[PDB]
Amino acid sequence: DKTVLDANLDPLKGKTIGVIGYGNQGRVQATIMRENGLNVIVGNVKDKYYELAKKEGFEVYEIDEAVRRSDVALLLIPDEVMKEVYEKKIAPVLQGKKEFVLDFASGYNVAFGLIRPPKSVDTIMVAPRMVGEGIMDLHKQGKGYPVLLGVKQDASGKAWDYAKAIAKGIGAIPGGIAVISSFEEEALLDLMSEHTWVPILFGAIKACYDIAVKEYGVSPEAALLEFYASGELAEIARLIAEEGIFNQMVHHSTTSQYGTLTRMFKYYDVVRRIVENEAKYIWDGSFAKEWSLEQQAGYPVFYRLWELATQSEMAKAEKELYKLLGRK
Amino acid sequence: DKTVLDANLDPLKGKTIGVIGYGNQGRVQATIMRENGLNVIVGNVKDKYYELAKKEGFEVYEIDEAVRRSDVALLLIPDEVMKEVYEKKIAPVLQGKKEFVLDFASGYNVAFGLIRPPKSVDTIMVAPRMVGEGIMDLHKQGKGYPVLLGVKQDASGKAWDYAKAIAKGIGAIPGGIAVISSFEEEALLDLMSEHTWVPILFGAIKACYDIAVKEYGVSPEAALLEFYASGELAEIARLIAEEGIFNQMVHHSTTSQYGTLTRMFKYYDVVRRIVENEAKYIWDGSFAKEWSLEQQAGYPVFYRLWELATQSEMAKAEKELYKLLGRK
Amino acid sequence: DKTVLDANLDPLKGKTIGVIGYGNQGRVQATIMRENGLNVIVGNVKDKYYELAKKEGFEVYEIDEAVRRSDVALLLIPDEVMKEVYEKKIAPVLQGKKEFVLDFASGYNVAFGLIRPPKSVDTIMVAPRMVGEGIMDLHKQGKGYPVLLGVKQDASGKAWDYAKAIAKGIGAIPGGIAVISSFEEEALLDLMSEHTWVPILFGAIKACYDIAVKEYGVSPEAALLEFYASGELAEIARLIAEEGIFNQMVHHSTTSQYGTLTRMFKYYDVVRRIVENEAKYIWDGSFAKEWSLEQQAGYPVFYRLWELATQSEMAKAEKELYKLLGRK
Amino acid sequence: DKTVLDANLDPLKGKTIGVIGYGNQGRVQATIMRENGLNVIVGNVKDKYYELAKKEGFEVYEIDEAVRRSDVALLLIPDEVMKEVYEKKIAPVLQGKKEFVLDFASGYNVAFGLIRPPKSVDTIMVAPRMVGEGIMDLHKQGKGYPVLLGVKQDASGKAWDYAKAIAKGIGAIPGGIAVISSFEEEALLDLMSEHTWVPILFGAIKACYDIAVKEYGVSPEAALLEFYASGELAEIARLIAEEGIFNQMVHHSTTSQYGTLTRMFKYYDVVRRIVENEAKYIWDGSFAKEWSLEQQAGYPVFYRLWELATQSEMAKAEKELYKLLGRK
Ligand SMILES: [Mg+2]
Ligand SMILES: [Mg+2]
Ligand SMILES: [Mg+2]
Ligand SMILES: [Mg+2]
Ligand SMILES: [Mg+2]
Ligand SMILES: [Mg+2]
Ligand SMILES: [Mg+2]
Ligand SMILES: [Mg+2]
Repeated sequence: DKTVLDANLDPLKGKTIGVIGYGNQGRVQATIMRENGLNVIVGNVKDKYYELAKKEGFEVYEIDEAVRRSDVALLLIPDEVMKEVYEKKIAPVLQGKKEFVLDFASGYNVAFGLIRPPKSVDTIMVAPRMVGEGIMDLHKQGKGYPVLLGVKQDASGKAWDYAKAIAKGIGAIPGGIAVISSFEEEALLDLMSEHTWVPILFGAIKACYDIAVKEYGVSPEAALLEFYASGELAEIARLIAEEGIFNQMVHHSTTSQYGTLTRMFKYYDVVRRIVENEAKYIWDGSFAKEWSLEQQAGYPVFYRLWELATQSEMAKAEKELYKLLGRK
Repeated sequence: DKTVLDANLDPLKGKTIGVIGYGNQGRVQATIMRENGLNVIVGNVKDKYYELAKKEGFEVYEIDEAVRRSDVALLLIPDEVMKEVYEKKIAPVLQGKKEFVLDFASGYNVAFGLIRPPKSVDTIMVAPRMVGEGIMDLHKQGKGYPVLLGVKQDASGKAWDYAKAIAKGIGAIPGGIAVISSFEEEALLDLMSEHTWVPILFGAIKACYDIAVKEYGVSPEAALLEFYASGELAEIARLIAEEGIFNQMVHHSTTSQYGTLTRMFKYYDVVRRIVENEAKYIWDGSFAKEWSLEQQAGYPVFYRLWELATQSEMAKAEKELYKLLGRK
Repeated sequence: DKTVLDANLDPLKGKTIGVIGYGNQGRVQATIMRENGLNVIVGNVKDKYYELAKKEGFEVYEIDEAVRRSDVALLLIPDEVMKEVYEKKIAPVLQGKKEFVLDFASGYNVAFGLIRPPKSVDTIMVAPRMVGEGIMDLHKQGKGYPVLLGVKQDASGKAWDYAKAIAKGIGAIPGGIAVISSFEEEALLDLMSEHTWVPILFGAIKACYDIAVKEYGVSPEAALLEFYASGELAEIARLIAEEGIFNQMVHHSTTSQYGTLTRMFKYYDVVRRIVENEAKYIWDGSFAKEWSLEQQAGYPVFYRLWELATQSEMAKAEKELYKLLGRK
Repeated sequence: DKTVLDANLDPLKGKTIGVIGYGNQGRVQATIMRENGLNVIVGNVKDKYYELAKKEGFEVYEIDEAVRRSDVALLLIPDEVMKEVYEKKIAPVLQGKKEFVLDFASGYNVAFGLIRPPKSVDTIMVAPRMVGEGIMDLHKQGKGYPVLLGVKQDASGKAWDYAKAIAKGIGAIPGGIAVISSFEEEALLDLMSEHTWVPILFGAIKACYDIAVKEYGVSPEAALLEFYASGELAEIARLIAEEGIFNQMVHHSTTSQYGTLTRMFKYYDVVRRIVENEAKYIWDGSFAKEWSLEQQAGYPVFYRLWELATQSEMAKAEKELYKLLGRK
């Protein structure tokens, strides 16, 4: 298979590594690889995070100054402001560099060409598949966790080895796994979830509520308990994560099993259509354009939709209810 | 008719002419009108082209400094960066001008309002219909060549005479012809080709290849020889340029003639529909918006499509083949 | 792969070869294989071509008399009159033959069953992919060129070896290549081009002209210069043949690239449909019937369409223009 | 206008004229131009018509022998067997001719390319618009009648003058008129009537009968009297020919006028569609192919449809009725 379970750690030994950004991923991975025996500096703009970063024992300079001292840089910052940070501060210093390894956690800005590093650089990806908080919950146990790897540009014949070395340094392998993939195959996946089954789920729940209340005379206080105000969803999700998606359904009643299976096979093509459309929209580079242009215009649609959703009937009722259950 | 075969050359005699840009068109036309007895300066930003330009005997200043010394300016630079060059460097000096003639080779930026010169200026067009390289191949022979002319703004009652004078200076007439037209009628035409029959041709060839290989069991090495890897296309194009489009078909077999004619009349309306749609899209100013916005967003779609086309099956096979024929 | 680069020449040495027909292919290949050390006779009906053929040093008899002296025959005559020539003159003599190799340049009449030679014969194909004139332009340079090969009927266990021997004799390999294929895979390809992208191209150009003139007020003298009366087409075709189809587009402006790519991917399915339909029409044997029946009826449709095309508006305008440019 | 009322008669004086065929048109026109002072020979194959032809005082030879003695030939024979008569007998002699005028009454075989005379010949048309019988009914009165004229090929600069001379010789002008037109504009018209309004009329009558009998309980003996077994139709046709198409309706009742006008404007587009389709079918040369192929196959469809029509219910009833009225 394409699965890597463990690999060597030598190429990073002797070099210095700069961790750009000290958010969730930055903090965690920085700490872990400081623990695995590697000299690390941190680069950040001076605010709260800078205080905490220098508190935890890391020597900190400005971003560009950190890029100069480093043979490897990890850009662990949001994808929404990385472009400007790169053009302003990193790209010049980088033109003033020799043999550089550039690692990312997301492939959005590179897959779609918004960041185009030079040829003297090894361009790689090491993408976790976690919230970021739970990686420490799993690290103290000595457990690994999964990651995706990719190489966009190789000028050293060793980029894959550097990728695996990083994968080990961050503490994902051994114990977890590491899949080799592309920048594209990562952005595509990350976006497909956000565009296909999450919103469909939310809309279906909303529609169930609306229909039940406005057509069958149900009370708002009752529909919410059944549809999402109860913790049935998280339970089912846990059983999925642990026992398996279909095997999870054994613990339910046969009536439920039958209805679920029948209707799953009944409405399958309908959603496959949607998924096809959205995946095609992404692969072509259209959504990136949409999103960049909305940023430039001032986020009007974003604003209006946030207002509509929060000022909906279901949300008002949920507010009253949570106010009543005591849940904050 | 509207066709002009030769005209006077006096209005440009006594004046100075500045040639902004020294690319293909710039170099050629600059040289020609230096040869036809006119004092010429060149304006360019300092790089390789500046070296060659001063080498060939032209006195060169910066752009703005050239606009100051000139009563006429020819903006022979790409349409993709002319807007900024105009707003930064030319428009101020031009506000500090008196009686100025402004000539373009393309009407894209003026037809759609991206460049709006003042009223003290004569705004004209002189548009060649060549690659640019072959104009010298035709000049040494004393041959002319065709051009289009247009006037957008007249403040001197002599703009057409200036246009014809330029047409002669560049060496298009006499021997060739000069059609009088609009900025709009030039942009429209230039874009219609790029949007209607070129891409349709390419897609049809691609589809022929795909179908033949994936449905009738043909080898990739064979389909390419028939469809485009042979030089039949260029031959047919030459016969079209010389003998005529339909008369060209005499040299082929009657079987070919019959099939071609029948299927040409069969599928005519289908493509007429497409051409209508695209021409309407252009006339309204929508494509200009599309293209400007893609520039502002960072060329994501451009990037992705360039990748898809080059990483297609046909392209890989063509690479192997050309590698085999010895053709580079 | 299936590609053959060079092979032996022995099986043809000791045998005699008759070249039926002395047109373009006949003349060229006859001369070449006379030069490569093979005894050759020529068979033709007595007219101008017979004079030239006996002039160039070939001994000539009537067709049947040439088939009698020959162990191999090359039928290099039009596909439109080969059927009668075969039934009248060749098939009888051939019934009076022993061990015969029959080679064709086109597979139309054999693929569709219009010519069905007996079992005592080796039926083969050697199909050039050139105009015929340029093969000499490439021969004096020692350059090869590509061909397709096929075997329809083998009664000697050596038909493929004979095919490769012929391929070498005609001077295609070495230096070029030789693909092994079928009679069907040759007729199909030759006809698909004549039915799919050539007529689509012509109709699209015609539609562009008609629309521009009758809906946007453009002059006829101007549309023609842009669409086909200029030599841009042949240039693009040459760059395709040499540099590659997509790589060719680097030399153009980014505006052109963007529009072309977008519209190519936009209108792809539309033409794929057409190509599917026409390829299916061919594979089934329907077009052969259509064409044979039109021959029998007297070419009325052919006639009328030739009239309509030549008496069209675009053609009249093109006549006036070419009359004006000086181009004949 | 394009209308010719009378013209000169000199070019035919001194020449000899051969009238190929002695049917209706042949007999009539031959006689008339013998009366107008012109030497005439007749060419026909030897049967009944030959007897009558030599009876009426014309010297008769075989076809080819008549073409040899003649400077002008009129091919007044059916369009269904003219092709073979031309290829066998006329075309050879004609290759052995010098300065020849070839006249036709119909343009079917020339418009669609089934007969292609050489360049040494003046190819003309003189097309009557009569049954042929009534031309004598109009000649004794000194009345002219209308004809159409056309020129397909001119090699003498006098073809139109020859056409008008013929028009006068046949006795159409003066008194009638002569319109100048094309071979195409004659075949098109002659066929459009046979394909559009004649069959539509017949089918509408048939449908009226069928509906009335099988859905409203009318007797067959009654429907026929109303729809066509009475002479109302011929009366209306005469009033049309004489008074005018719309003015004809004054003699009818206002109820009839109102219904007719309303329904005429109501169903106009429906039939315009049909007429468009059929005219396009003709202009392209498709019907000629259809008809030629049915001839070659043996007239199966013709046969079957003749059977179906005659063995229909309406026809049986009409037979009984006519048997009853005494009308034969
Ligand atoms: Mg995400
Ligand atoms: Mg995700
Ligand atoms: Mg362009
Ligand atoms: Mg162009
Ligand atoms: Mg062909
Ligand atoms: Mg071909
Ligand atoms: Mg008729
Ligand atoms: Mg009629």
